[PDB]
Amino acid sequence: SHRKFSAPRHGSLGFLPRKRSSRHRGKVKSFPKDDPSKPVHLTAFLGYKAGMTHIVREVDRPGSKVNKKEVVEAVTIVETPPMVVVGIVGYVETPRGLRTFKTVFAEHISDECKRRFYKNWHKSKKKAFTKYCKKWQDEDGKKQLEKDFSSMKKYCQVIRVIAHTQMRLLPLRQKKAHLMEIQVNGGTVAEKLDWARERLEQQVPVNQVFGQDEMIDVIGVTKGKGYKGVTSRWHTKKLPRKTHRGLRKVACIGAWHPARVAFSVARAGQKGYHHRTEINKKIYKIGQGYLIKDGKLIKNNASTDYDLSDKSINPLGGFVHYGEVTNDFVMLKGCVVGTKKRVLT
Amino acid sequence: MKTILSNQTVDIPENVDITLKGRTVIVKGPRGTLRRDFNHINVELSLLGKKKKRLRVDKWWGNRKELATVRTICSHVQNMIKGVTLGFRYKMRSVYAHFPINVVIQENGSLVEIRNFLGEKYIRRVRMRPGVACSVSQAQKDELILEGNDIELVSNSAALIQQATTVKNKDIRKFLDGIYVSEKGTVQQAD
Amino acid sequence: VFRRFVEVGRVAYVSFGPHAGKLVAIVDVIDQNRALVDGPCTQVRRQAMPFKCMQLTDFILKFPHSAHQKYVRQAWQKADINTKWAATRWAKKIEARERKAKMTDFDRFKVMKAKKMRNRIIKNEVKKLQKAALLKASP
Amino acid sequence: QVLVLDGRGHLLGRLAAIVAKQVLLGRKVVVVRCEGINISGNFYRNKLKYLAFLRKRMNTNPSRGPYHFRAPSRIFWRTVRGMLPHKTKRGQAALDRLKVFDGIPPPYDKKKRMVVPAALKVVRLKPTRKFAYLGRLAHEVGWKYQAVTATLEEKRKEKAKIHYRKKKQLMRLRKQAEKNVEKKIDKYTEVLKTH
RNA sequence: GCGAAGCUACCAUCUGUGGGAUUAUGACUGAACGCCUCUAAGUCAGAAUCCCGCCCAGGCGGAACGAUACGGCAGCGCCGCGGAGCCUCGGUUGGCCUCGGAUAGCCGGUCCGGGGUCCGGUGCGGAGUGCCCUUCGUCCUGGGAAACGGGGCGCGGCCGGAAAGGCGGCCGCCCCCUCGCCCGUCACGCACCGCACGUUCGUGGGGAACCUGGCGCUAAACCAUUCGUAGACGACCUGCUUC
RNA sequence: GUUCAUAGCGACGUCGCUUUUUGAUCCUUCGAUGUCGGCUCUUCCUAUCAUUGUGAAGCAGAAUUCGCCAAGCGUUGGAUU
RNA sequence: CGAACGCCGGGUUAAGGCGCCCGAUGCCGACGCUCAUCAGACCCCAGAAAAGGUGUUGGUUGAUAUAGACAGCAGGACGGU
Ligand SMILES: [Mg+2]
Ligand SMILES: [Mg+2]
Ligand SMILES: [Mg+2]
Ligand SMILES: [Mg+2]
Ligand SMILES: [Mg+2]
Ligand SMILES: [Mg+2]
Ligand SMILES: [Mg+2]
Ligand SMILES: [Mg+2]
Ligand SMILES: [Mg+2]
Ligand SMILES: [Mg+2]
Ligand SMILES: [Mg+2]
Ligand SMILES: [Mg+2]
Ligand SMILES: [Mg+2]
Ligand SMILES: [Mg+2]
Ligand SMILES: [Mg+2]
Repeated sequence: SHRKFSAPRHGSLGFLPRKRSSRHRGKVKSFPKDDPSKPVHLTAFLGYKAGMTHIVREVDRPGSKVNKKEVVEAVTIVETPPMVVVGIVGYVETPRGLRTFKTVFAEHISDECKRRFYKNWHKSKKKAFTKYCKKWQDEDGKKQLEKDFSSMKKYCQVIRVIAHTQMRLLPLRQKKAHLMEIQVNGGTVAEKLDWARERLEQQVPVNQVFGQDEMIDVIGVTKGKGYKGVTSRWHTKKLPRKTHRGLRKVACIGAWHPARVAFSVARAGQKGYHHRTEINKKIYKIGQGYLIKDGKLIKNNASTDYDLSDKSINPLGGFVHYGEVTNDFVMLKGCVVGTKKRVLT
Repeated sequence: MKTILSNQTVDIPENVDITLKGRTVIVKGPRGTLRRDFNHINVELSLLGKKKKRLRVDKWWGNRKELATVRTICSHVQNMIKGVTLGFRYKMRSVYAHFPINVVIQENGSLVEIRNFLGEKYIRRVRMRPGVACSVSQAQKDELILEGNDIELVSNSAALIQQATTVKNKDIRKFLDGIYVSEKGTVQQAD
Repeated sequence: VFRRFVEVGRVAYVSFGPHAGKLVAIVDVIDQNRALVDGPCTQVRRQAMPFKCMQLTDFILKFPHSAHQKYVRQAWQKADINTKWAATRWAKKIEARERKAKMTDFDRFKVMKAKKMRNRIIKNEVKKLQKAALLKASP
Repeated sequence: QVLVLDGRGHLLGRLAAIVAKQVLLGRKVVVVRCEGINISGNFYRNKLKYLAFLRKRMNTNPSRGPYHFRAPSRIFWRTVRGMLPHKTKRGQAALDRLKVFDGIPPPYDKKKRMVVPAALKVVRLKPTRKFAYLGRLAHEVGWKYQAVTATLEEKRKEKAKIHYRKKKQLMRLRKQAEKNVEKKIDKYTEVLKTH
């Protein structure tokens, strides 16, 4: 016993149940805490991981060797078209947590959301949300429609907003939306609720919420690889050439008398397609897309303060395995969780 | 061994008005009001005398251990009477070697801010109890004045200063240095 | 606080045991935990009793520490302990309780008719009282 | 029927030995305000002991091990588990009668709440001995809803005072109806047989 | 020999995060023990520890919301019904609530919730008690208390309760009652001839069949196929309008 | 140990603990439990080598050493067998 | 440790026990000692001593205190020298 060359342990016992997740639009496990001071603002978005480019950067960091010089970095591009706000959900602080009090949707819900609810759009007769639209219309049905908002002011303590990405402004094949919930961190519950009622069915921009060099965390779902073996999953060490029955195994799974394989023993868990939240990735840039014909069609993107050139968003020949950016892109630092064409948050 | 009652005599001066609503003693005098919670001991506090103000502390059975408290209660009442007719004042002279200690008090006597303590560039900011104030003693070399009504909250505030100034990882027999309490006096001095 | 003390010359009620429901007069404390008691008036033999066995009262007496039976009786007959007790409300609360314990079947019937009619007179008169309460005080 | 017990200052075990017996017999007991249940002993020994319970897990998989609950309603439910024959269909139906709620649900706001005098801190401890609160213990170890309870419990206590002050008004009405008479004829019977 | 896409290297690059109770310790106040004390009650500072965040997985755990089956008969929700046979049984008045104290708390009460005041007390403005209560039905039949009525197929409005609420509270009209109670005259009702499971919750629960009125609803999954952000097989993400 | 019994050691004596050496015993296994070492990997113990926070010196600073809450994290690269 | 056995009904008990598992202390039982940041908890029986504690709670053999001591506060220590 007492291994005689003690080592740090392979893999993560914190990231242990390495399961392919039951969603790959990565949900938010914990939003930031709301706060009575600061004005009403959202906290979350969606994107689609387009590709990656370099950035040559002037660096002002006093006290480093890097200062006043020029640095090449690895930099991703996340296309974030504008969200459409649809719904409003209330949450009650109980001794079991946040109980979903009720939901209030808007009326003229776009068909990309109605394509979210079904499974076969071609088979179905589109009949979701017909008699709910009637609740807005019926004028004696209004009184118990806005009695919701009276309760929603009163008992609901956290209000989260349902919104989806538009799909008709993307190069993606799917043409289905992704619904979300976005907690609003405003002041009192009334102005959180009234700002939300003020801006239902509106194309909420990306740039209104985020800001440049706000250091911002990415939740996304990793690449998918499938049921791969131990030394490629856990990065344990290859057995040598001479070993019968192979090289990529683990030599000792347990001791004798704990007569049970422990849950720490490095074993072939499925690599990738898990859920991750990478923290602290600085936004560099947010750039708009393709204004109307005053200037007859401006591209003028990646046109920074030292170039002044007609350059595109996408590389010459387009991003590999994405397509073509024609929306507001959030240009992030470093390698970001997920494949190309993966929905981020 | 279950001795019968032992008692204490607390005579009260005319400066104050005392009032107990249970075992919650309210003492209200010239330097403000004060009240401390004696509500955890099983000791009967009653008062007697028209304007002559005699306060008896009483415990009937108890132990050697339980008859010990009946004087601590008697002595903590005492210091409120000093602390409400007079107040407490702590004089803290700042002992130092070569390296000069500069002290200001930040905002209205709450925060105490210590700079250039023994070449620590670390700003040493210690905040004070609710109900106590700080001052620097004028016409006097680097001695500090803290005043209040309660001997806990005053001396807690003095203690938070003299332990934030501690010479670490060096010999304490050299470096005898920091802010240190000198004299435990009253606000209305020597009276 | 502690309005009544155990005392040489305090009459004391008895709660549990052989000598229940009667009064003793505490002569003196034996030791901490029982005390010599004696009720000449209550026909209780001069003997000891534990402190948790008894039950303090609100009367006192004036007889000497460690006195004999006749000298308690002279304190007893002047004070009229037997008459002055029974017109107190905790003496009432015993007596009205022994009525309840000694009810018969016919007496629960006469209560039940008088428990109905007495409650119903109040029940409509409370309605009539709150009628005049809510009608006048709504202006 | 429904032994809606309070939780103000019972001791854990002394209440537990009474509930376990009274739930093996069929009487449904619902223990409410489970946060304020005391434990006799030190404030430090108990969070020393219950922490020492948290080490008690299974090496090879802690998922299949001693499920350490943290909420004080569940601390008491697992205490009653120890006192029943839980692995038999004699106790397995018994725990399904015992329901426990840390804090007070809306059906049991308003039904009157019994109190075991035999299991109280007032009776069962020499008062100089120290004591610890199971709600205090549970927030300090894991459970995160002490603040959320404290909001809701003030919400009903404020709501309770406005009612008792209003009900005490009602009781003043009937004793003014007492003082009005033509009832002593009926009260001759009532006084001679237990007023 | 160079080689795209694809997988990859600490051999490329990026990211790796704070709070609460405290131990060891140092004190503050202060008896024991006139003085002294970090401790006996009271308190304060305190960490790679411990616990929770943050992060991963989500229970024989739970919410909120969507839409819910035409075509020809059909099928489907509710709302009010009587009939009907089958099962899983457990119960035999309900209680619609101050907080909290213990070396203590309760009630009534001008003045400015408090001060003052007053009764209660081994708790009687009592959960050893309080309430619907023992009421078998009804007729004759007189006196109290009673003028509110009192039930309901009634309908309509309103707010009151979100911690697991559908439970509660008020009036307006709507047909009748003054027997909706107590004391008392009066006489019948099966009076089944000594005897067992009688009395209630209960017009319980679940299930499939059927007449009968009144209103509304006219879908969605899975496969097949296509994709391949995913794949051992499954699973999943996706396309599929008659443009 | 300049002086200093006890900061650091401690003769003569004595009281314990431990199961990583061994010894002693033969209770289990002879119709078999595959009995050295290395390699690979996991968890745990604390009687703590370094780290976090402290206490003490014959601790001025420097380096050290003596104890404390303490297993969270570490304890390598090779020639010879 | 009780106790030695055909099949059973009633009664009573032994060793043992009577918070809850689990039949019985749901007795207004008794006089007490002890608080543990490693409690303690019943014959063989399943974890430990020498040493020590101004933690208490007893007990013995002593000395000083009503020609007022132990403590504190107050004071003095001068003279040939
Ligand atoms: Mg480890
Ligand atoms: Mg969460
Ligand atoms: Mg694959
Ligand atoms: Mg080979
Ligand atoms: Mg040094
Ligand atoms: Mg090549
Ligand atoms: Mg390549
Ligand atoms: Mg300490
Ligand atoms: Mg957790
Ligand atoms: Mg052998
Ligand atoms: Mg053998
Ligand atoms: Mg042998
Ligand atoms: Mg024998
Ligand atoms: Mg039993
Ligand atoms: Mg001793």
